[PDB]
Amino acid sequence: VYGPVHIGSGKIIRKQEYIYDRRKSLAHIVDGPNLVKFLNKKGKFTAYLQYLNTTKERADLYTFLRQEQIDTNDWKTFVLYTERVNQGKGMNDLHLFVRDGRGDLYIPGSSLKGALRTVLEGAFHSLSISDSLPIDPKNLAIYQKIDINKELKPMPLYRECVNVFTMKINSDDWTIEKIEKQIQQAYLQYWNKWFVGMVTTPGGKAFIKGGGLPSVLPTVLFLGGGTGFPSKTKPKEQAQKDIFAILQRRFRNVYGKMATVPKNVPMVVNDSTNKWYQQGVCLLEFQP
Amino acid sequence: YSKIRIVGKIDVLTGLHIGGGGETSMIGAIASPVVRDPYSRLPIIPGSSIKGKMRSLLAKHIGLIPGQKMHNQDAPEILRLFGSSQKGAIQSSRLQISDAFFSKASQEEFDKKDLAYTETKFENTISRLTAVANPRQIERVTRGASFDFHIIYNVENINEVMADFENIKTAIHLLENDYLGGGGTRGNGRIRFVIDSIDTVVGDFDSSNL
Amino acid sequence: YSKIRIVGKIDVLTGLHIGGGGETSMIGAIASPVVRDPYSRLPIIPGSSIKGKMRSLLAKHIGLIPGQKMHNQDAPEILRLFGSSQKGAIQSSRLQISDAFFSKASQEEFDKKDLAYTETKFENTISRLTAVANPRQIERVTRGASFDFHIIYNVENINEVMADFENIKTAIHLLENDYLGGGGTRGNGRIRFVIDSIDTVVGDFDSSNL
Amino acid sequence: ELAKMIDLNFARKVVEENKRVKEIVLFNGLTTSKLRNLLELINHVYTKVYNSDDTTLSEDVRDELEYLKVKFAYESGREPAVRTFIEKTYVDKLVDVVLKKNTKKIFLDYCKYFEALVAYAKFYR
Amino acid sequence: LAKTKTGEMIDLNFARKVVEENKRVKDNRGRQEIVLFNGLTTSKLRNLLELINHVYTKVYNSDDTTLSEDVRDELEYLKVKFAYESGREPAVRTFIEKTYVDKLVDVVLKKNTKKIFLDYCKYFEALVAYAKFYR
RNA sequence: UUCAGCGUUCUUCGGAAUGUCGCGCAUUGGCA
Repeated sequence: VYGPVHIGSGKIIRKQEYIYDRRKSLAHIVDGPNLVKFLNKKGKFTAYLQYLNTTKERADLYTFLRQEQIDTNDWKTFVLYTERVNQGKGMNDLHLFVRDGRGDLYIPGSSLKGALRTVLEGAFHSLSISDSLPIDPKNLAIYQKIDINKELKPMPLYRECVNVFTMKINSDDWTIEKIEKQIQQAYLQYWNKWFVGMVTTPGGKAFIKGGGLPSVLPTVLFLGGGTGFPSKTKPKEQAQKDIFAILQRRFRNVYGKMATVPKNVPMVVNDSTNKWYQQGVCLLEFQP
Repeated sequence: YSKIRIVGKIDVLTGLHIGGGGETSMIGAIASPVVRDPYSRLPIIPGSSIKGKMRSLLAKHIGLIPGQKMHNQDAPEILRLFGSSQKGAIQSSRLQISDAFFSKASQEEFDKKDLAYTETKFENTISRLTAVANPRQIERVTRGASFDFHIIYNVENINEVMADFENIKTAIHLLENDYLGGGGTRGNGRIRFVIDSIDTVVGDFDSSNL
Repeated sequence: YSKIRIVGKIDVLTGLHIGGGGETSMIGAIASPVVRDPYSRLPIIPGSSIKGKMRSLLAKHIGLIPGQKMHNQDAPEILRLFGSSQKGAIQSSRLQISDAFFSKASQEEFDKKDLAYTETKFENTISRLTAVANPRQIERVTRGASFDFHIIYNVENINEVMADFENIKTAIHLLENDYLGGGGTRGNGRIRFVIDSIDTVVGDFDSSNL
Repeated sequence: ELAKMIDLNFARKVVEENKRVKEIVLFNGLTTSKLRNLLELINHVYTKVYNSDDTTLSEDVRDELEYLKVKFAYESGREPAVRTFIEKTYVDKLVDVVLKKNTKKIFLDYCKYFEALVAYAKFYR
Repeated sequence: LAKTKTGEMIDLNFARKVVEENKRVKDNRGRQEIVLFNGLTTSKLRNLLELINHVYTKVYNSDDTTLSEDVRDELEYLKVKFAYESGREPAVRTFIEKTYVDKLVDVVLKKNTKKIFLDYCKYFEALVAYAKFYR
């Protein structure tokens, strides 16, 4: 996991749903009911409602708590847990990581299997992949999605990502050497056909200047989300033409209006450490 | 004529999905729910599922005759252990695997931990020609839950009872290495067996060796 | 000559599939419906299934004469208890096992919790050749079902009454291990004859020590 | 004898007209899976209707039938082929008249009509 | 489920009527695109439906016929979230005020019954499905 | 520069039971 990886759980929580300490630089992920009943008991529920009515757009919970000056230990009692944060801008949005019924951090094996199937294509019953081992929640830190299209820009999409598996095959259908060779070939194709376009852009120059890409980057996979359209899907020029056509067909606003073929289709992460990072990249190891 | 009863534990290593239709699903809720005991309203590993999975794994292990268009034609050890239906060669079924119900121990563990025995897993199908995703919600059984599986073996051929129980143990190991229920090729259905006790409920057979 | 009733109950421990017929399957409905008494439209356990299972298990325990082609070749205890039809030497059956109906207690506990009496279990058939499933719907009976089994014993030879009731006890113990109805090899049929009440309905026979 | 006539012969003839061969395509490209899902909902309500013995539809089955109409509308919105099928066979209108009648018999003939639609749709392929 | 003003009842056909009433063709640049609830899209609708989905799953797993205190606090948080979302976007505000969902959650809280919450969930299903249908 | 996210999909496609027994025997009958 050389880059922050977020596997969504279908739940997106707003700024007002959780607390964000800017000075302490930590995000308190809180459940709803505990906070609601705490405010009902302490008389802060009507105050919270008036706060929501006063400022519709920005309703950060931490600023409201500071305005009411509530005790920090009274904050901890309704907080589900806390996470270390990284922002390039209070946070706007937040995407939660996938948690099973018990609540441990884990990457589902289905994500790995789907990524492997996509990269290998170019059936699939023999390759049986199971869930990865549980990970302690402290590795779950909140990162930001940043778009680099000739210029870097922070985005409101903040995502809970992991900080930077048992599998069985049948010998005839799949082989470890063949699948790893195909993974490496797919990564090389991704580098040659699309990564060079981002290298040439000035935003890419800024990214490499700060050492954003790992020096080492073998077997590299795009496990989680935020990786891009070059993944999750040919001659180079024909491929670019197909992506441009499909983007024009689907996204009427950004791509449909503009007729000219961009420099690279598609046109497009900050951490408290000076090194820049990219979302979704992972390094894998297979043992028999 | 002695009946030897196996009782043991099936502890879910990962989430367990065993689908079942006929349930109205809310929009955006679980599209494909797991099987439930209607009484307890709790997840259950049906005896049919366990028996079918074990027979399939064993018949794949020893071998499958080419052009095997039916289950009756198979390795005769499987016919003796699980049954057969061939015209003129019906063999009685010596293994009767029953439903694996939710144990009180794991249920109380979850109740004390404030956990629901099921979980809703978010997945999506990403068509890659257009990179268009179609989402879905699958129900799974929370890891750490335990079921109590209860098989009964009729001792008809005393000479080969040791071989038959060895085959049962081998099939159990095969079920260990593989999954049970829905798509386990993507990470579901992992289970673990803990053999609690083997005894002879009815008859005069000796169960100490087994 | 006395008549003794053994009215009690049967606690199903898993699904119970005693199939039936005479009704065409509506497309997508249950492929194999459970037998129901038409007036009450409730699943029942026909006395024929109980008597057949008891007789088969007891005959297996006592021992079958090699090359037994007819039921009338069983051991004389089995013929004495369950009845025989030979040529000229016909033995009347002292056991009369009636249809076991859905209990009113179980009916009330299923009307509570808003639970259907039967469960449309959803099954498939993975072929050995093409590995393609084949959906099936089986109308099993839920776990909470209790059935009012009713058995009449006729005392003809007072000396053999005790041995006959030991045979009945052995057979019901065998049935507590063995299943009732179809699909028992795949989880169905498990039962337990927990509830009993034996008394002499007609005559002067002593039924306290039975 | 639901409305206007609507019978099993209507089902067979409407599946015949809406059938077009290029491969066989019915109702402007309705796959059998969508029809099977609709029939699965039909089975889910029909089992509850069959188990009850009274001749008058209860409130629970009436609410489930309103839910079934809503699901029909959702399915039509999801795919144009299902919308054209629902409009050509008027299944939702039959649901409405079944609600209006408040009789188990009308629901039973509605289920028979739906099953006939499924059978003839598969047969003509 | 409940009752609105002017004697109109709350039902799934009422959801159909509500979505139809707030439907304007609103042709622009010669293209006929359907708008619902004065600019409301289906993404906000799916977000609200997921918010309902969580509590629906929690109530569906439980066998209790009376709404648990945990589900009551779920519903209070639902009210807070609905108010926040309606304040955020005017289109969502018109949607919420026209469908009377914010009153309906209060009714289901007062009734304190699992069946009533299920009926309210069915009503929200009717809203979202019928909005998808008319589009 | 600041602020804010937004829309997209919500399951899909197939498999919807199959094969087998289809009353048998005994008495009545036919033969003798």
